Amino acid sequence: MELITILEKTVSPDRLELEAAQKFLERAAVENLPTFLVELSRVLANPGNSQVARVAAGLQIKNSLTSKDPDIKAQYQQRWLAIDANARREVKNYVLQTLGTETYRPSSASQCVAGIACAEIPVNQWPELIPQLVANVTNPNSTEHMKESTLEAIGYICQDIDPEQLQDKSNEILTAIIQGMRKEEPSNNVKLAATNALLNSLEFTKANFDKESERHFIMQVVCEATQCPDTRVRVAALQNLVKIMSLYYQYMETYMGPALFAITIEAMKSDIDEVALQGIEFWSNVCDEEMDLAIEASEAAEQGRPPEHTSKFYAKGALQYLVPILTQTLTKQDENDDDDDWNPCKAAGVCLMLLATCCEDDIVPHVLPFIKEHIKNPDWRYRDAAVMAFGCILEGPEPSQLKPLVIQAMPTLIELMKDPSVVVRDTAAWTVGRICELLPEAAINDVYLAPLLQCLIEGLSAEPRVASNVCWAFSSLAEAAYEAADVADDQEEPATYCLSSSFELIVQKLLETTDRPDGHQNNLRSSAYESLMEIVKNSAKDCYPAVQKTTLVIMERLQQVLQMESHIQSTSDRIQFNDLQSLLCATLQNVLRKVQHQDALQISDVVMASLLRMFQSTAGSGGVQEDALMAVSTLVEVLGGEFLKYMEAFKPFLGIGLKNYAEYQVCLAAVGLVGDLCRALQSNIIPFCDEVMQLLLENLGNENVHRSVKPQILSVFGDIALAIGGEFKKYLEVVLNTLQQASQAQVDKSDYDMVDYLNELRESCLEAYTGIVQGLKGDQENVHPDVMLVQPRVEFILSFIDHIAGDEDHTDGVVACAAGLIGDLCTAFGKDVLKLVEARPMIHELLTEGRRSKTNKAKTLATWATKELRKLKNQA
Amino acid sequence: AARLHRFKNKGKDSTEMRRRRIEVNVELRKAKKDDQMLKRRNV
Repeated sequence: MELITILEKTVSPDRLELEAAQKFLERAAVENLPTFLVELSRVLANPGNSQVARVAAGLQIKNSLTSKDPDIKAQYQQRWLAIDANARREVKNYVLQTLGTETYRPSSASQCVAGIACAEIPVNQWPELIPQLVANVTNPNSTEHMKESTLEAIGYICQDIDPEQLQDKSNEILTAIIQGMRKEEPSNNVKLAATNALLNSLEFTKANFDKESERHFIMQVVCEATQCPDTRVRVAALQNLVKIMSLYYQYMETYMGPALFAITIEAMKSDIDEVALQGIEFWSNVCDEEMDLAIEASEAAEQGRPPEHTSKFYAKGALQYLVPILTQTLTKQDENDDDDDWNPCKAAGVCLMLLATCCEDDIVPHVLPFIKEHIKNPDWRYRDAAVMAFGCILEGPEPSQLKPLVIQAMPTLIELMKDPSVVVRDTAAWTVGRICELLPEAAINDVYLAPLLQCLIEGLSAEPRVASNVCWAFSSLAEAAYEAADVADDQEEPATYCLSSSFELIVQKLLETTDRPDGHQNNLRSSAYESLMEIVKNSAKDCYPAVQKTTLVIMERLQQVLQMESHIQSTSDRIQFNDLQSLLCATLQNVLRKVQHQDALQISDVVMASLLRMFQSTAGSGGVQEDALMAVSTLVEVLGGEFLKYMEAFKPFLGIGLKNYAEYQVCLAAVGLVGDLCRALQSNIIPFCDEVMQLLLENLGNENVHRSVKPQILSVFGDIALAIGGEFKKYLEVVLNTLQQASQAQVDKSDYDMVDYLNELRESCLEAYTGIVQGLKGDQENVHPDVMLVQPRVEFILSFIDHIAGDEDHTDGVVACAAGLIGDLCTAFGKDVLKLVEARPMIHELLTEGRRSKTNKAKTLATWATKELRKLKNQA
Repeated sequence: AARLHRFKNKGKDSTEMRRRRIEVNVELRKAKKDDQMLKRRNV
């Protein structure tokens, strides 16, 4: 039956026809890919076919050739490259002739071309594509539709396919796109399609980007495009210019003066949202890359080397024009303001923040008059502008130069705190929160502290859109109280603080706002609790009964947590269920770290039962169960040697904990938790060591797990030896053989992430080797005979660090833990290793930078090692 | 692209809080670990 009828049906509004057509298409493509694709290409190539059917065929071919999931794309490429070359060429010709025969504005065949080329180029089965497209572009007889279809296909090509496979054939494509970029083209559609294509292709223009003439011609083309009356071409050329800026900051100095900056400011001055927004985006990208180059210059200066790239302070020279227009457009707010939609106003705000970061102290004289004049205007627009600018420019200059202004303007700020206009109140709350976050010295002022604190205290009862902001302001005040309190009252712990004088007042109110029905709005429920963690943290010794009281309250929430296992009705409800558990589980460990051991004993029993049940109730959604076990671990870090009463009801829970083998995150803490048990249970884990150690090798054997977990298994390996001492003899011979392979594993220097991946991998190797050495050695007696079992392997380990000593990536941690081996082995053996180390000379230079390494822990192990050799040489 | 994360206080999401909590946890664990190692090895 006619497949054109299928194409018509798969666009008509009927679910049954859609699913039936999709099933037929998939079944026939799987059964007979070549014939089906040939028939589809022949059908779509016919100009006389209905445009709807042609679009349907194009989208179906795109779906068959490409999809969202990368692995499905890869397997479909492998399926496609196995088709015989005759049908390949036939469909190539059919799709090539299809373009130019469609009245549709976008080319449905562009997606098909992209899909076929996706595996054509890597196998190089379609080398005539570039000359074919060049001829299509250069043909004078070519019509609008043919040109735009070719341009769209080229854009999809340069968008989807891996950039490396197009490296060799870039020059002619760039030549074709530039020849098709001539402004003499009467249709704007061709210009916009070419602009989309080139902007999506810039990732490999370096082949033709070097030439001065080509660069000038391309830039003149884009500059003339920026003058086109059509605004879509305006925005396309502006985005293209933005991406050039993001790519080639080195050379734009030759051209900033003539055209670029004038076009950018003209784009800003436009009343149209899009053009102005693109101008903001361009200048913000300039700002960000100026940050990156400033960072590079700082690294070069501290290193003494000349930086690879050099900046010229573009924003420093442009701020004099940037400030007034940005400030003016800051006032374009709307009464029915929203936050889900990006607007020119918030773009102006973020751009102003970035410019303030870049210019340091060169913004204050250029913005102070506006805020000073418009902080008191009767209309809320200009007051909003002034207060938001005052908040946004808060960073960049040193606090000392800003102190007089903030200290003399704070009364005005608490004045605008109270005005009935909601939007200005919201901005005022944000400003005071940020002013507390950045500079605390001005926030601490009893002349103003009590009135402003009271004001925000009643303000938190208002709508959530200000409640969340004022809650974070409370949190900011909390860590400010910390930072100025640990220096004010005592060092080991605060005894009594000024904010703490009203601590009982604020804390219960946070519970009230926690129970607000609108807590879901503006993340209020997650607002108080995060603020709650910090405010409970700032518990001076006089606040102890207060924090005991809220502790007496919190388990009731957990007692509540026991009792809605039947009200899970929606995924969002389950999501909110999942969200609530994560915060609550963090709450105890937040508060359990600042209580008394005796006070922890009574709550320990009820805590365990609550934690016992919830690990199994939520079998699915393991993300929250990640937070569970470290919360249980926190009990171990405080309960200590009284925790042994629960292992008999903990071992199966630990077993199922590591029984996932799918998610690394759960085992990430699981290997940590057992590592935490050793530092507390000490030698009492020996009966339980057999079960976990056997389980541990199983995770070692399974290679399906990620690579980042692998160092962690080595992390627990070292410490368990210390906990059990010499009992590790039974499993001793196993680990070195397993560790021999991982240590001997090596890779090239291509990807930095795996270079750092091996860095922590070798790092874990070193600490594990120390742990077994320390465990077999004992505590106070001489070297135990248990160390002889690893003696033959010490030379190979010395060779492993030799290769690491030859490595060039390096980090403070890598060298530091490296020093641990020599100190441990020298204590372990002494004479036996003196000759062994002397065979390798590169260790002597490795310790030289150890003395130079800035990290104290690096230095300590560095000096720990070197002094050990000295006594050994002088021993004999 | 969408750089909204620097706007207002939108940069406070549950995922961000989770990652902050776990990184503070890992620094605490590391500090305890090398503390114990330092006391038991030598001053």
